Amino acid sequence: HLMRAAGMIDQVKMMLQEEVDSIRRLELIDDLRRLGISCHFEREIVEILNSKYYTNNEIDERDLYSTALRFRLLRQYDFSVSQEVFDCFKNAKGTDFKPSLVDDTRGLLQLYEASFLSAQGEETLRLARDFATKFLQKRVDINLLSSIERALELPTHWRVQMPNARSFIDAYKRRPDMNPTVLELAKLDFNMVQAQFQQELKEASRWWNSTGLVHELPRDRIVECYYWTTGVVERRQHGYERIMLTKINALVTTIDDVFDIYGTLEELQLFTTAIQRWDIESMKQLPPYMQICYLALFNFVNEMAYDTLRDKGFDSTPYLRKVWVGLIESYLIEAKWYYKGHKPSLEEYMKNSWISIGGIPILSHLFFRLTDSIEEEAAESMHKYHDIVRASCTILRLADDMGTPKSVQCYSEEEAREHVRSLIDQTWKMMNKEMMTSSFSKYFVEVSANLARMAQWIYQHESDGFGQHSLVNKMLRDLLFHRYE
Repeated sequence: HLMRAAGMIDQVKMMLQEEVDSIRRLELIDDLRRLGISCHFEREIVEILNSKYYTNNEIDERDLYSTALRFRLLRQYDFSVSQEVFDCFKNAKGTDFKPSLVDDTRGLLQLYEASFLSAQGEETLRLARDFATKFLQKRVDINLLSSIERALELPTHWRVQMPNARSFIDAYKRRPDMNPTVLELAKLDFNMVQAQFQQELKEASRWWNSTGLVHELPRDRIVECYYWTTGVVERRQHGYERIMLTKINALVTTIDDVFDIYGTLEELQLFTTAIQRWDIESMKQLPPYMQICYLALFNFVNEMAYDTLRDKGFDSTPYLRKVWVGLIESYLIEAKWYYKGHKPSLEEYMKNSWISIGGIPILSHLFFRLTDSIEEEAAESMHKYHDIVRASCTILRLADDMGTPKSVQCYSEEEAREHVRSLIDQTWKMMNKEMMTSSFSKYFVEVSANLARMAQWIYQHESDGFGQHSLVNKMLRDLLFHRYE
């Protein structure tokens, strides 16, 4: 019922404006994001945060729960707020958080969640994580217990939106204080977005069929390839971008298989060299299966370049060539390691593996799509590569490896795992720092962060999301094919 939908929204808009409980206001704001329906209210939410929390703050700076929630939501919406809001909760010595906080469970939970919005060098936030994790982990609301276990599994700041919405809706409908309208709108809305995803999916499948690659390269993966996009590209208007990202995923995965499993080193040199030339003459050198892999990629990329030239009067060909030769050349570097018996140090491995994970083509194509006016200085900055890109791809790579030379192997023990986990922590802090200071469009900063988040989603619980009945596959079907009843 679209009539029903339009009504519920205006209602919810009204609660936002009318709620005089400044704590319950933040809660509603947080709930809307997690339920998947914050887009309806984005301008309203920002206005409220700006006029009542960022200024004219209504929150008791002496309350942990409130202070932490305000901190997280403010940083989430790119408002500046210092880590010092937490000084008030630390011990006499200032060295750690007051022991008396262990009794404030919901307060500890929000402190934990808030700590992940940290940039580098925010010691007070590091103290918060350690303290709050320590006193949430094992301990004497059925709904609170539930929130906690999920947070320790994956902090909200690391969670994608749509692919997580169902589990939140499920939890939110079990909360005594939940709002029937908000719920109804969450479910109806879920189902409407699911319908949109299904069309996009059908169009991606049509494109995949048209390549004929399944017949030339003995199979359909394209649901998986699509599923990634529901998390990387959060905004609803961006249906074209999700379909596009599906193509990229499919082309990257296909080519990765060629380098990792099918092609001889000689063929690999041929392919890589063709990609370097980035022309049609190179078709001469390639064996049949590579001619059609090459030309499928070539035509896709050149079509994206045409669209950008037509729509934005900017020639992106030199940048897209850069990222695709960079990816392919990283493949070949890795392939050559085996033949040379070369065993890279972690430093050497990382230097290559944040490029070989295949996130640069994703971000590059999206940069051009999700930026209104392209300036040369902007394009150059992103293709440097900008630290935000390096950070995104690094978490993507680290998350992938922790799913399975590799990161742990290049380091194996629990200790190599601990080292990787710490690298992921250290990189998210770098990511947050970049998010606070970016000149790139809001949409692009989002996909940069969401690519990283989706990798952590797909490979959650340090497992391989697509290894039959993965608990991600189940989620995949629940998001794409099963209506929310």
